[PDB]
Amino acid sequence: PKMKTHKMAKRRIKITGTGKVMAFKSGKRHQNTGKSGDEIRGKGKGFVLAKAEWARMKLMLPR
Amino acid sequence: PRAKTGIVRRRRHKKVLKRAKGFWGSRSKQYRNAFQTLLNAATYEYRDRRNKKRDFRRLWIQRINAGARLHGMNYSTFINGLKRANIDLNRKVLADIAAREPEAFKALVDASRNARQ
Amino acid sequence: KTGRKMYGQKGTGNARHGDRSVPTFVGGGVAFGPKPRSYDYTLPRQVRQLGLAMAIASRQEGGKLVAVDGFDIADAKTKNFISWAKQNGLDGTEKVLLVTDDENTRRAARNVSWVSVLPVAGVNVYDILRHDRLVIDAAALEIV
Amino acid sequence: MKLHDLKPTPGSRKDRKRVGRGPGGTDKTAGRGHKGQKSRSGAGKGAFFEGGRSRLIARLPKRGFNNVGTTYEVVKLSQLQDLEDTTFDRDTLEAYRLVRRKNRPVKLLASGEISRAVTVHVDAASAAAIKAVEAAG
RNA sequence: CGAGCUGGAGAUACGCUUUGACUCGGGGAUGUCCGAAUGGGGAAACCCACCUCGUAAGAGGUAUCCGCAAGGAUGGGAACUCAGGGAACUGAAACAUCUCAGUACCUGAAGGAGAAGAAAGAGAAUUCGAUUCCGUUAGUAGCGGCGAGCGAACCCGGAU
RNA sequence: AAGCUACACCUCAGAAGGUGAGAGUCCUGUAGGCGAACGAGCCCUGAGUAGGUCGUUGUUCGUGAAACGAUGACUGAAUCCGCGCGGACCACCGCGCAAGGCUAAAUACUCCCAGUGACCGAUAGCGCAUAGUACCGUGAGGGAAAGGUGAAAAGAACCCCGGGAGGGGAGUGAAAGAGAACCUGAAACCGUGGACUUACAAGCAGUCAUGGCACCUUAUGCGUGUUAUGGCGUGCCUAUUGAAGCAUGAGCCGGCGACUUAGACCUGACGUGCGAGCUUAAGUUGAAAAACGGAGGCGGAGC
RNA sequence: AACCGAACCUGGAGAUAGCUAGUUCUCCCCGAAAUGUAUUGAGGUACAGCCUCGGAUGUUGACCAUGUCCUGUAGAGCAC
RNA sequence: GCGAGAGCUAACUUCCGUAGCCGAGAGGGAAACAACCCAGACCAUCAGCUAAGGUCCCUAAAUGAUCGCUCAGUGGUUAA
RNA sequence: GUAGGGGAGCGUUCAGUCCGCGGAGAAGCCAUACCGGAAGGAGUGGUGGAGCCGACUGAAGUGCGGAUGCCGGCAUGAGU
RNA sequence: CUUGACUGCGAGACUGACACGUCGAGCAGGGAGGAAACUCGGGCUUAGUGAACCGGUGGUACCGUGUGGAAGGGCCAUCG
Ligand SMILES: [Ca+2]
Ligand SMILES: [Ca+2]
Ligand SMILES: [Mg+2]
Ligand SMILES: [Mg+2]
Ligand SMILES: [Mg+2]
Ligand SMILES: [Mg+2]
Ligand SMILES: [Mg+2]
Ligand SMILES: [Mg+2]
Ligand SMILES: [Mg+2]
Ligand SMILES: [Mg+2]
Ligand SMILES: [Mg+2]
Ligand SMILES: [Mg+2]
Ligand SMILES: [Mg+2]
Ligand SMILES: [Mg+2]
Ligand SMILES: [Mg+2]
Ligand SMILES: [Mg+2]
Ligand SMILES: [Mg+2]
Ligand SMILES: [Mg+2]
Ligand SMILES: [Mg+2]
Ligand SMILES: [Mg+2]
Ligand SMILES: [Mg+2]
Ligand SMILES: [Mg+2]
Ligand SMILES: [Mg+2]
Ligand SMILES: [Mg+2]
Ligand SMILES: [Mg+2]
Ligand SMILES: [Mg+2]
Ligand SMILES: [Mg+2]
Ligand SMILES: [Mg+2]
Ligand SMILES: [Mg+2]
Ligand SMILES: [Mg+2]
Ligand SMILES: [Mg+2]
Ligand SMILES: [Mg+2]
Ligand SMILES: [Mg+2]
Ligand SMILES: [Mg+2]
Ligand SMILES: [Mg+2]
Ligand SMILES: [Mg+2]
Ligand SMILES: [Mg+2]
Ligand SMILES: [Mg+2]
Ligand SMILES: [Mg+2]
Ligand SMILES: [Mg+2]
Ligand SMILES: [Mg+2]
Ligand SMILES: [Mg+2]
Ligand SMILES: [Mg+2]
Ligand SMILES: [Mg+2]
Ligand SMILES: [Mg+2]
Ligand SMILES: [Mg+2]
Ligand SMILES: [Mg+2]
Ligand SMILES: [Mg+2]
Ligand SMILES: [Mg+2]
Ligand SMILES: [Mg+2]
Ligand SMILES: [Mg+2]
Ligand SMILES: [Mg+2]
Ligand SMILES: [Mg+2]
Ligand SMILES: [Mg+2]
Ligand SMILES: [Mg+2]
Ligand SMILES: [Mg+2]
Ligand SMILES: [Mg+2]
Ligand SMILES: [Mg+2]
Ligand SMILES: [Mg+2]
Ligand SMILES: [Mg+2]
Ligand SMILES: [Mg+2]
Ligand SMILES: [Mg+2]
Ligand SMILES: [Mg+2]
Ligand SMILES: [Mg+2]
Ligand SMILES: [Mg+2]
Ligand SMILES: [Mg+2]
Ligand SMILES: [Mg+2]
Ligand SMILES: [Mg+2]
Ligand SMILES: [Mg+2]
Ligand SMILES: [Mg+2]
Ligand SMILES: [Mg+2]
Ligand SMILES: [Mg+2]
Ligand SMILES: [Mg+2]
Ligand SMILES: [Mg+2]
Ligand SMILES: [Mg+2]
Ligand SMILES: [Mg+2]
Ligand SMILES: [Mg+2]
Ligand SMILES: [Mg+2]
Ligand SMILES: [Mg+2]
Ligand SMILES: [Mg+2]
Ligand SMILES: [Mg+2]
Ligand SMILES: [Mg+2]
Ligand SMILES: [Mg+2]
Ligand SMILES: [Mg+2]
Ligand SMILES: [Mg+2]
Ligand SMILES: [Mg+2]
Ligand SMILES: [Mg+2]
Ligand SMILES: [Mg+2]
Ligand SMILES: [Mg+2]
Ligand SMILES: [Mg+2]
Ligand SMILES: [Mg+2]
Ligand SMILES: [Mg+2]
Ligand SMILES: [Mg+2]
Ligand SMILES: [Mg+2]
Ligand SMILES: [Mg+2]
Ligand SMILES: [Mg+2]
Ligand SMILES: [Mg+2]
Ligand SMILES: [Mg+2]
Ligand SMILES: [Mg+2]
Ligand SMILES: [Mg+2]
Ligand SMILES: [Mg+2]
Ligand SMILES: [Mg+2]
Ligand SMILES: [Mg+2]
Ligand SMILES: [Mg+2]
Ligand SMILES: [Mg+2]
Repeated sequence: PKMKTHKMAKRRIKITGTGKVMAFKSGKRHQNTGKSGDEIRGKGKGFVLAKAEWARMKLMLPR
Repeated sequence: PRAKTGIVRRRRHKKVLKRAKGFWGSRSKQYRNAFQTLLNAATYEYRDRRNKKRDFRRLWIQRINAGARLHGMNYSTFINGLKRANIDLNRKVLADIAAREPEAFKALVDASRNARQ
Repeated sequence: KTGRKMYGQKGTGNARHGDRSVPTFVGGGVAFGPKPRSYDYTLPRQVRQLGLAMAIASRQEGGKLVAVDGFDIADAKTKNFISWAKQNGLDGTEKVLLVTDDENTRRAARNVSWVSVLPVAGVNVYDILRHDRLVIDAAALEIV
Repeated sequence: MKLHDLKPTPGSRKDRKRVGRGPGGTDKTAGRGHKGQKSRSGAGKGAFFEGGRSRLIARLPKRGFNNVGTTYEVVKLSQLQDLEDTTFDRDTLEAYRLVRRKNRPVKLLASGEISRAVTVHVDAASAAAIKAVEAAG
């Protein structure tokens, strides 16, 4: 058998593309925020780098 | 399929044991001290071979100046004076020349001394 | 089939040990022993049909006798199959594999030490390859 | 052929690792390192402080069309292909889904394919070359 | 079946058997005492009775619950089935929800199997057509200190 | 003699076991055939209910927007223009008739029997080559080791020392170099004999060098055994910054003893088949053999 | 019922064991780490850093010279 | 060893930086001796040259040559 | 050259196929001065008394010095 | 005088094992001060800070399980 860790799916980590692991951008969630308007905006979609092998087998079938 | 150890282990052990000839005591009879003695014996065999080269070096030399001083010069001022006599180069085990023919080692003494003048 | 807890975790002076049923014991329990299992696996179809074709092909260096009917055996008796084969160079210095269709005709020699029978279908990249010659007979499977 | 003389392709079987079994390699400690939690085993892909927990934006469903890019479609030589002929001639594996086409380089000659729906710009390049396309009325 | 047989037993004496032994296949008939034990008691295999049979020696009966009555039940089974109860180590790198797992264990009932079974269903095609089992769907849909982790069904292909 | 050999023979029967060692044709059997008296065996259509509130729970269902079934407590309907469901709920649209019962087969298991085995073969295999015995326990309960004369008992008459035990002869047998402490018979351990050695010696027990004395069946040599004397030389493992360590372990020898298995699971290397396409699962039929089986799975489109 | 801060027996059960010990045939090639961050973390783990194998590329590497910019230690000084 | 803090300008102390060695490094020297000095062991040889370090006897090799010094066994154990 | 990665291989049982061997004697055991780069393999002799080698392929309960490891045998302490 | 204590973006780089963190020319919509060039996406700079989960409040109309809605969920903004 082999589960997906459903902590991967609707969480960041899109699997997509030429096999590389996109993730999101994190801080200032909906926890409180004054702070800058150019950071409140720059929290869209990141993509990680040297951890991908771990992320992939979290969710190798792309759920 | 089972595949027990039989015949294998006795053969190995017997080859170790047979390496033990006049080993003292349980060195010759119990496998474990026989094999362990052989580990240290490995050490000794290799080191000694290299050393035996250097040991006969020493025996060589120790005869050569004994004859040299019998003719009134030491090793130092002799193997110098053959090499300073250049083409004279026989070098390897002059020991035996000094130890059997003295009529010859005397001529080599005269050659070395002539070269140092 | 053995027991419990054996004795003193500490203080007996004997070694540690826990029960009489472990591989370090000369009692019982093989650690990593055989257990019943299956080894059969679906080998890809293309390769086994290619296999029997190559096997029949390997006998076209020197081998493979007639695919057609050639049965002048008196209904079904071995001595007469031995004569039939003996006229074809099947004197039995070479083991030979026969394949056909008539129970009456393979029955002639299920006995002889050289030949062994197999019906149509049920051929074997191993069987035709392990006998020294192939009496292909049964022309029906041979041609399409 | 000689069964004595059968031989598997070189390099197609390599031998197992026999871990233990000598100081000629893989002595004492097995493949393993010495002490540490490396021993009779467990614990998975987890770092046991804080595992990079990023937040979760979520919507549960989906349902996607079966694809027929038309670049193979033009070299096809056979034309006017109703698509229930196509699943039962080649391509379109999916029985559970619906079919769609899309633009891939050219279109060229005439045809008439009855797919479940297709890109609007295929009609920009299928209508040219005198072709119909039936969305399933 | 067609000459042996008299258990293992290997030790003799004694016999039996071609009017068929011995051995094998199939029926009968005997069947002490205890044991569900059941006439009453009991520390199993031993104590003590009663009633008709009645010449005696011996035989037959005498528990309870179902039922008018026949006739039935009680106890015993390696595992398998269903049911009434129902853990904890453990994992969660601590622990409460959670997992382990309705697992182990106990108890009840039954058989060669059992359970289940003939749609106030599945489900989204105005499709299907009792139950069970296998493959696949699919680790998908979902569940979840949204953690550890747990995890369907429909369609479709088979067994019947 | 069953092996070798030379000439034969059967074969629907050359599967196997026994027989003084390896038997197609010596025995039991085998293919095939027959085969018993009694013997076993395919106007209605379910109410203290449906429904509800409280507690709970089952299926993916952890109170979540939480439907539906389920009962523990209290309540409590309607009839065919009627009743239940379709995941709060409503309308429409669909599916179905609850509160009565029975029901073979496909499924599971293995005390028991048969066949088979890239299963064991005496520390293995069941605990047992038989034993739930001996033995341990008040009990519940736990729980051993287990083997071999020879083809055939022909199982050693008789004699000798000895109370015997034990042995030596004679016999039998191919062998007693098999004698009942009965196949082989390793090693640790105990001895007897022989060679070379050792009673001023300091020693991890060796190693290398040279002399001495024996010996001559891979062997007169660059031999083999053993010695005297010189040089050199801190057991093994583990654990460690660092082990001869006065740090762990170990009396010795024999045998047992530890990186495996599983799954249509993931991810790579190598190899084969077919290749823009590759492949089957459950099963069916055939089995001294394997074919069939497209349900389904992977590429092919991404955001 | 000859060891009672919770009896004995059998079962779950091969509990779990970041801890100790042990892990056996051979030659050849290369060859480390005890650092940095995080950690109910400190003798354990995760990611880096250092090893190896295979593929790709192809001197991009290494010292050393010349050119150029950056620096406030040694020394020194008393202008804060 | 060098550069610093902590320490008593202690420690075979502790904690950073920096080079080298041991760790995993055999061989020669330093009497003995992981770290110091020389030097990185593919195998064989009863052949030759050197390094550190040595040349009275243990113990391989100048009782070497030329100028001096110390008469303390200084050499072969600190200072005010 | 330690952990570690890589390469080529030796030996054990079982299975398939081949080549064969065996009472004028098999496996096993025992001695040995031969051979191969190692794991190892052969020669000859002694013992034994019924099975077995070599080659190629396949599958493993496949290689022990340690575990206060297990079972068994036998020693030391001691003629105490 | 007024809000650039702006919405949509982000070429390139510093820094970190990640995950975070820093600086930012220039493009659009719209403003602000200046006569203009031009400068404005907080403060001379370096401290004034918390991932994720679960929830509150305002919009949006993406999902919403037969269909049409609604419950519930998502996206954007914010609070704890
Ligand atoms: Ca005495
Ligand atoms: Ca004493
Ligand atoms: Mg996507
Ligand atoms: Mg030495
Ligand atoms: Mg010289
Ligand atoms: Mg002790
Ligand atoms: Mg056993
Ligand atoms: Mg395998
Ligand atoms: Mg493997
Ligand atoms: Mg290796
Ligand atoms: Mg260890
Ligand atoms: Mg463990
Ligand atoms: Mg896991
Ligand atoms: Mg924490
Ligand atoms: Mg597909
Ligand atoms: Mg008879
Ligand atoms: Mg008898
Ligand atoms: Mg009674
Ligand atoms: Mg009774
Ligand atoms: Mg009665
Ligand atoms: Mg607990
Ligand atoms: Mg836990
Ligand atoms: Mg709990
Ligand atoms: Mg059970
Ligand atoms: Mg029960
Ligand atoms: Mg019962
Ligand atoms: Mg079906
Ligand atoms: Mg026979
Ligand atoms: Mg014959
Ligand atoms: Mg009704
Ligand atoms: Mg109700
Ligand atoms: Mg409720
Ligand atoms: Mg909750
Ligand atoms: Mg409803
Ligand atoms: Mg309900
Ligand atoms: Mg609905
Ligand atoms: Mg065997
Ligand atoms: Mg046994
Ligand atoms: Mg035994
Ligand atoms: Mg037992
Ligand atoms: Mg007792
Ligand atoms: Mg008793
Ligand atoms: Mg016998
Ligand atoms: Mg006697
Ligand atoms: Mg006698
Ligand atoms: Mg005789
Ligand atoms: Mg005798
Ligand atoms: Mg004997
Ligand atoms: Mg006797
Ligand atoms: Mg015998
Ligand atoms: Mg014997
Ligand atoms: Mg003696
Ligand atoms: Mg003697
Ligand atoms: Mg003296
Ligand atoms: Mg003396
Ligand atoms: Mg002494
Ligand atoms: Mg000596
Ligand atoms: Mg220490
Ligand atoms: Mg040391
Ligand atoms: Mg000691
Ligand atoms: Mg010690
Ligand atoms: Mg310790
Ligand atoms: Mg001790
Ligand atoms: Mg698969
Ligand atoms: Mg499955
Ligand atoms: Mg007491
Ligand atoms: Mg007692
Ligand atoms: Mg206790
Ligand atoms: Mg345990
Ligand atoms: Mg458990
Ligand atoms: Mg614990
Ligand atoms: Mg190297
Ligand atoms: Mg930090
Ligand atoms: Mg640490
Ligand atoms: Mg790493
Ligand atoms: Mg490379
Ligand atoms: Mg570069
Ligand atoms: Mg360069
Ligand atoms: Mg200064
Ligand atoms: Mg200080
Ligand atoms: Mg220190
Ligand atoms: Mg270390
Ligand atoms: Mg080093
Ligand atoms: Mg050194
Ligand atoms: Mg040294
Ligand atoms: Mg020295
Ligand atoms: Mg010193
Ligand atoms: Mg030191
Ligand atoms: Mg050293
Ligand atoms: Mg020199
Ligand atoms: Mg010098
Ligand atoms: Mg000297
Ligand atoms: Mg002088
Ligand atoms: Mg022989
Ligand atoms: Mg040999
Ligand atoms: Mg015999
Ligand atoms: Mg093993
Ligand atoms: Mg070891
Ligand atoms: Mg041992
Ligand atoms: Mg013992
Ligand atoms: Mg203006
Ligand atoms: Mg700007
Ligand atoms: Mg809202
Ligand atoms: Mg709806
Ligand atoms: Mg809403």
